[PDB]
Amino acid sequence: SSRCLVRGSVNIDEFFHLPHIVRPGETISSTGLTKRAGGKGANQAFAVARAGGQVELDGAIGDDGIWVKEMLESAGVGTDKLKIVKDEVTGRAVIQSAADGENSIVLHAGANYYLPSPTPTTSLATYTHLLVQNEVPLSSTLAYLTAAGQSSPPLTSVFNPSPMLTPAQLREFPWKHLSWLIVNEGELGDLLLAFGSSANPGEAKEDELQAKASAGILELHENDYFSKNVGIICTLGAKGILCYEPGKEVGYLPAAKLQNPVKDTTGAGDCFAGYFVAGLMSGKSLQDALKTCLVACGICVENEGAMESVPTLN
Amino acid sequence: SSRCLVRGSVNIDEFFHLPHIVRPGETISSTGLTKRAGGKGANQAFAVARAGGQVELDGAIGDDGIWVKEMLESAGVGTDKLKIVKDEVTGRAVIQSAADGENSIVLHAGANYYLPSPTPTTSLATYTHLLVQNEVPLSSTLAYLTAAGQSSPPLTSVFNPSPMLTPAQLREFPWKHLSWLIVNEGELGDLLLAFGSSANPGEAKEDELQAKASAGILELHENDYFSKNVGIICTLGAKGILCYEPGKEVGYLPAAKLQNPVKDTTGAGDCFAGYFVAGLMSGKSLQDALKTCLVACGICVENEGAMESVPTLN
Repeated sequence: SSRCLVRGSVNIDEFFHLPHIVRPGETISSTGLTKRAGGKGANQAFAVARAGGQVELDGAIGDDGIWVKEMLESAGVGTDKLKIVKDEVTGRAVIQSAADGENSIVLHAGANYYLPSPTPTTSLATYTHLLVQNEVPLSSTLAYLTAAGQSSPPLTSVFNPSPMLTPAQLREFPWKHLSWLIVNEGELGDLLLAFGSSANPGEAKEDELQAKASAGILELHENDYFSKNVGIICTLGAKGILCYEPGKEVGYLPAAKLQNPVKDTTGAGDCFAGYFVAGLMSGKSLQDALKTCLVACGICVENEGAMESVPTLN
Repeated sequence: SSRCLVRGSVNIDEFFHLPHIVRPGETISSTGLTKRAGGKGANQAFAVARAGGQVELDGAIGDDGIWVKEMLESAGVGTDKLKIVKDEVTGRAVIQSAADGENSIVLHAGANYYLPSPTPTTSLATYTHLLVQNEVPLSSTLAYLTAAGQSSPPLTSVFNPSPMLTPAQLREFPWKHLSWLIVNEGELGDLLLAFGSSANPGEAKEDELQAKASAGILELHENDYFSKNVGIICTLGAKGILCYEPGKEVGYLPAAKLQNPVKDTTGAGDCFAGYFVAGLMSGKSLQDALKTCLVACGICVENEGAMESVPTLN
């Protein structure tokens, strides 16, 4: 019976609405501020739960984040391992929401980088799936992924390298333990660049992107810094997604058609990741799990919050 | 050219002098309090330096520990990676120093469990030797040991499991990356017990200890939870030390004869570990490196501080 452990972050997201991203030396007034529950770990756990999967979140908040813990619990996310740290604050994402631009995010780790003393036993015994990102200490992500890959049988592990790791960290990462890598085209280019390639699908034109990202996936598969055992999902925004299982054809799925104006894509990638993991856990075929993801995160981009806009299974 | 990285702890040791270790429910008055620089990482780094080895310490203190950082620097220990953490306290060891008993230690991790955000690249490029213990987050110790074992060529890594790991952590530890394990007879028994053995050299009589600990080393070598590539040093207190290289004879060395009354053995094991690593780095034969260790830590047990009593190379 499938059960997912999310080892990852919880953030209080602060959306500062701005005419443009602030430039060096500039002082600019936000037109509004919106606070929402967020964080790579909480967003993705919330999406697993909304998609119908059994999921637990392992991480830490401060006293000021208990309302996020309560939201997670009301969605069905298990929180026994979501520690409340005295004299610490919940991690924060300071998000500049530009009127006419990509958003920009500044993270403050806070409790997301707390590790309790002494270091306790963490068992993966009840879990079939692991979801990890990069908003907690990398050594902790590495430890959980290694434990997942060395279990008998190995867990299905899914990694989203956000925020991006340093090139040396990417080159030393234990890819052999990882079942699935989830990236967007810019993160795909970051890996290829760290691995000595000159390919960078993050720079392709929107018309060339499917082609360049597909070749980049196949190149990454063969790269000696990577591992041939890793499946790859590369999101291409509104231009769809690419899916690759080791040794197979790169598959392409177009994004679902929108039914309401695109509002905010924060956590739309997180929505996709949690729905993808829930699709892996459901016994669905990969093609069915991906089609459901596309409908879900399309709904998600129509609404405002990273956690609040994650749809239920429909 | 040999260079050691110590990834480990810094403690302010508080020695409370007491007639006996306080028992549950009891209130007892200490007769005196002595504060000294300590911690497994700092003690062992200090000993590497006093023994003549190039050594760097990677870890963290609070503002209140800068005087320990300055002591380390005056001994030649590199401290570029010894972070000073705002609004954090240096880790503490609360030591009950009993008149007629073994001492008892309560650790407070403090800055020893701090990890900076974002997680930076840590290169082992300049190092030939790694020394680790267990007073920092285990995931961090695991990460450094794994990086050491996967380097080209692998570093010589030396591990002292203090405080002891949980049995599950011991069974999952990446022993294959470890060059040397340093334990006392009770820690040897902890591993054997966690690995399903009924051997426990920690319970042997003082006359049977050499025999039982020797058999315990050979048993540990063959145990499927361990690794056949790990050399073992087992200290037996005043009864000497045992040394084992994979596939070879267990060697026994008696402790040096004392020239001043035994005062305090806190960090005497840490002294031994740093002198052993300095002996590995010096190009000395193993038998010569061990003989020097025995003279050094014998001097060390004659004086009061974990760091202060580490002798110079003589």
